Amino acid sequence: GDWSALGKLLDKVQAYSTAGGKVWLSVLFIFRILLLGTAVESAWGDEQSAFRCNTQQPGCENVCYDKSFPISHVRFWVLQIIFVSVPTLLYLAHVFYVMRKEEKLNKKRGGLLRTYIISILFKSIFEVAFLLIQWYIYGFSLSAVYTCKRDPCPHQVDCFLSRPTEKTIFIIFMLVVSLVSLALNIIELFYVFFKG
Amino acid sequence: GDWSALGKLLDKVQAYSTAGGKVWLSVLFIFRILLLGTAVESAWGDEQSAFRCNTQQPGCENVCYDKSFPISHVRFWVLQIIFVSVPTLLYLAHVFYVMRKEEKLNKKRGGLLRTYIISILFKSIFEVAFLLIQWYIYGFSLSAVYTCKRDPCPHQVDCFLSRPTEKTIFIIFMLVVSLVSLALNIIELFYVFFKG
Amino acid sequence: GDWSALGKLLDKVQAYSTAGGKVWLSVLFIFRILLLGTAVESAWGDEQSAFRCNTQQPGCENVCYDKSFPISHVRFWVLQIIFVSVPTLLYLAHVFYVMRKEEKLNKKRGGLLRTYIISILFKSIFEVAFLLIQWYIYGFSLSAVYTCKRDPCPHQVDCFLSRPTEKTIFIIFMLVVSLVSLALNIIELFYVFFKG
Amino acid sequence: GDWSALGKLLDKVQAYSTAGGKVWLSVLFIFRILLLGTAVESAWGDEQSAFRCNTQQPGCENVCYDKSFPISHVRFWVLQIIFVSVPTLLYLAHVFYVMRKEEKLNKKRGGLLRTYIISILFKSIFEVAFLLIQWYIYGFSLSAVYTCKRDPCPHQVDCFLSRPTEKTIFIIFMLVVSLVSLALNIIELFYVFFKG
Amino acid sequence: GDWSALGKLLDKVQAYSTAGGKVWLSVLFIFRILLLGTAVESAWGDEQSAFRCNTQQPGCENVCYDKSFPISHVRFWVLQIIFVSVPTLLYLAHVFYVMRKEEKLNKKRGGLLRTYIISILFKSIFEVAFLLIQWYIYGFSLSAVYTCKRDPCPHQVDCFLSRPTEKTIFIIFMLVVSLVSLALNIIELFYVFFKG
Amino acid sequence: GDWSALGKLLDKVQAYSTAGGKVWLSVLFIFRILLLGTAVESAWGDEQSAFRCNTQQPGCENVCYDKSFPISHVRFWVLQIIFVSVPTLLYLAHVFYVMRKEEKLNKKRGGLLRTYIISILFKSIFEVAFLLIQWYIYGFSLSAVYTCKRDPCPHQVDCFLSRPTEKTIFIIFMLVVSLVSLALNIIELFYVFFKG
Repeated sequence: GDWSALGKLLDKVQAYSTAGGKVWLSVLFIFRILLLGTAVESAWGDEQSAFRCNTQQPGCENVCYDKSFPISHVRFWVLQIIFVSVPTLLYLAHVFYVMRKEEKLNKKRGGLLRTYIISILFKSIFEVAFLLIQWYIYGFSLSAVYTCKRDPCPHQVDCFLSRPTEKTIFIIFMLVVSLVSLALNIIELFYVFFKG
Repeated sequence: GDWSALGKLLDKVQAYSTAGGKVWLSVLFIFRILLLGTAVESAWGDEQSAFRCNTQQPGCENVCYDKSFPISHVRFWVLQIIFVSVPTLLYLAHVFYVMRKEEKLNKKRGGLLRTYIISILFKSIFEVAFLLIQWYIYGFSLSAVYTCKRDPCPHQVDCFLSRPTEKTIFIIFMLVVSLVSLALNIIELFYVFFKG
Repeated sequence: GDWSALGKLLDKVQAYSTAGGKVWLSVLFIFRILLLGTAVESAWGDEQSAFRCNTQQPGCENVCYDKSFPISHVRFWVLQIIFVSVPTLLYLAHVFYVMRKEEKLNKKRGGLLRTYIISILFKSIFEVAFLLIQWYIYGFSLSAVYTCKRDPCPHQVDCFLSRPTEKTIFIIFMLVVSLVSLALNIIELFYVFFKG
Repeated sequence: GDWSALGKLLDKVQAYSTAGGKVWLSVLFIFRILLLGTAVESAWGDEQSAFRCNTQQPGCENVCYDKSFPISHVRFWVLQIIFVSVPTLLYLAHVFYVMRKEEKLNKKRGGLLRTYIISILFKSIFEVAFLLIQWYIYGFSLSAVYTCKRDPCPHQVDCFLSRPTEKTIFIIFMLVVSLVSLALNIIELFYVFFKG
Repeated sequence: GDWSALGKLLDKVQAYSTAGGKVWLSVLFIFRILLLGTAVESAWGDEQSAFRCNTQQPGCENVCYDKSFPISHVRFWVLQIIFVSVPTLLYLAHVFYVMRKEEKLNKKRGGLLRTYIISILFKSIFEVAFLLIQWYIYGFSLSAVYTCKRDPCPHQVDCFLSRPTEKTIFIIFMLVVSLVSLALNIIELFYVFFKG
Repeated sequence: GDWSALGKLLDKVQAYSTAGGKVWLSVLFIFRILLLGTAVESAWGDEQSAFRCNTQQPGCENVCYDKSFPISHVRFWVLQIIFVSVPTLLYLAHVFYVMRKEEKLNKKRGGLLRTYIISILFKSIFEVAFLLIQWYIYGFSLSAVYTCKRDPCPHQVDCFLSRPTEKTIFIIFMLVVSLVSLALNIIELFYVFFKG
């Protein structure tokens, strides 16, 4: 019978947001987490043990793999999804302490407002900033044959990837769900801008 | 003593459905999840480490495996079962907020109806759409010997799969349970169409 | 203090059964689950990585293993134990909804009877049907040397299994516990037949 | 506040036992489970991948390993500890149903006695029966070099085990704790025999 | 309804701290734990199985790897994060016992103050001490080629690392979050110094 | 609201102990468990797969490894930490039964005293006994090159260990925390000796 303490808190945090934004944001988060957590991380299991190159020089594989993948995609998306959800839990833990400060007082405009919109700006700024770095570094497709020109390897070598087609589909999926989570925060911003 | 809050919610969501549909839908979901979760994912463990080909050209195995399996079946069925259950949890989280909006009012026809049938349509549309893509891409059987004609391999090579017979039975099982989940949603649609 | 809602449900489901059947069925289920879950699945770990054959033809091992094991025993027993316990949870979820339908009425013979005996028939029919297929396909012992006559292998090859003696004991154990679970359902059927 | 239902049940089951037997039996069970569950099962990890033999005949290792270990010790002790604790949970689930049968009556000598002593006999009979089979099959020590005389191997081969010294200490530990659990049940039997 | 016992304890422990320090310390802890727990420990999986050296002398790899990595970074950061959070849980368990000692009394300045500031000093001293050792031992970057001059290897050998670029980014991240956790404890110290 | 039953039990068990011993014993236990459970057991993962020796005789590695490590350190410390915490949980389960025996009486000096000090003696005796065996068997450092003189190997062989430097630091850490847990039990003994 002690679960009525949460119905205050979840209603107080969403006090300025529309009804069509609360459910759509919540479902895409669980969707993102499950798709990241059961399907795609097994695809990136043998990312180094299956990477083979066409040479005899010892150590050529270690450097020609490292030039191709300065970071993996599954560790990139975790770094993305943590930075995206930091400001929401910040706002959540802040509102709890503010409610605790006023709860102590009554028995024994613009205060929380600006903090909300600033967090909604920062969530979208981080999202578009992570999209730009992925556009700059990797691209949005993966070829099957890579050409490597590092040391200690000789002149030019060919290396063959591991599942170049299965990774492309999840690349496009994580592009699309990130674009939708950006586009919906834009609408949530314009809904609270146009009230007054 | 705080479990009576769920007896409202589970009764309010199924308010238009028949009694013979609630138990049959619920059992097949748990059946699907357990069969996906303990039996078949261990069969697809060594899907690449056991794939062998009859050649000496380095990198021929990596491309001749990738042409055969543009996506695996166990990652395909997870993508299927998430898209199938997205609209039900959407409807569930929507009804909670609508009940919260009216719960605040009384102490201090066609509204939810159309949203129900639209979700039941979308669940079946997604199911038949995923069946058609599986019919187009793979088939419904797996031979033991594959013939591969890609580059950098020479003219034509033979590759031998891993467990071609054990995968066929689970292919047919996931065909049958998907067909039954389609066929039962059809009856649930026709039951609510023919009232008026 | 909200656990008295389960004492109604567990008493209502077993209303026609004897006292000596409820405890014996419940203990063998937990016994089956634990013996399947901690002991025997580690024996079947290296079922393919330890399978070796006496040839040089590439791909001969992949087909000569697949002919010997069209399905594994641990995936067979999971498919058995799910099909065995489907009708009991079906009856359980049905009785909950029937109790919910009559619980709403009083404040604001043969109904459940036939459904019980039909489920008890189906549980035994599935059990004897799975025993017959195992008797037809595999046998009840495993030799140490298999002789294989498939393609692309030449005339006849010898393959050596992995732990032929440790699997036989668990084969006999899963035979015995299945026979006891069959034989006890027979007595539960004859106890309710001979009342009237 | 619903935890007072267990204080009836744990007091009713131990109604004939001494105070110095309840704590000593309970501690050795947890000790057995933890020592089986975190320490010794990692020692038996590479029991087949580290087993090497001094021959070139293919398949000689598979049969010469199987003759040496018709069952492993960690799967033997699980089969032991399940059979040991079956009668206690049988008695426990029986007493619950008997209490439920009499709980329904009062508001709206020798009965449980014999069942107790019979279970205490069976627990010790199973314990000494499992000790005798281990004494007959394996011994109580493991040498480092095994000599194997099976087919298809030639005349006599030498095989070298994996950790022959680390397994001996846990063999002696599981001997000692089993002997103590036998010896204490003997005292619990003689304590209830000599009352009258 | 028994969760009001924690609202006393979490308010009593933070009685001298500012409001802008409680949320920022709490978020960085969860951030540190998750980034340590799901992303970076998979990068350090194949730290020895992928380490290759350009020699034929047996055992040269074992010593030339060990000279390069006297401890790994992921085991270093766990040793850091335990020593950092020891004094906070010490203070927490101390305040519970002091509250229990005074709770027994009333029905049937500088006491806790000094213990707080001493713990806040020790947390920062440990943090800067761990930063100095990492600055002394390793550096803050990792080259791709190491030169090794130990025994039993001959004159000088070259060894090639595993992912020299992916580790550098997490090195810089764990530098930055540690520097921020140091810099914020400095402000928390100066806030309580300048009151009086 | 049923958590007040534990505040009796945790206060009754520590009735003779000082306030500065309860928190320090409790923190070192959690410290020991976590350091054993997440950091050091991954270091001892490849303890046999990375052990290499400089010979061609088959089976020489299996015996020359076994002579060097008659037991591993991580299995030694688990055997230590179970034997250390057996008497405390024995005393804990004993006090519960004694409280249950007197709880039944009142509504419908030296008793527990000696049992406390005897357990505190046994905890320290076991601790110093395990330190002496580790001092006798292994030492407190690990060299990088081992010299082995067993059969079936020839005259003398060299074997190279796996991480000789990373294990030494955790050896010294588990020495230090064990010495502190000994030294603090000595003070707890002298505190209760000198009362009277």
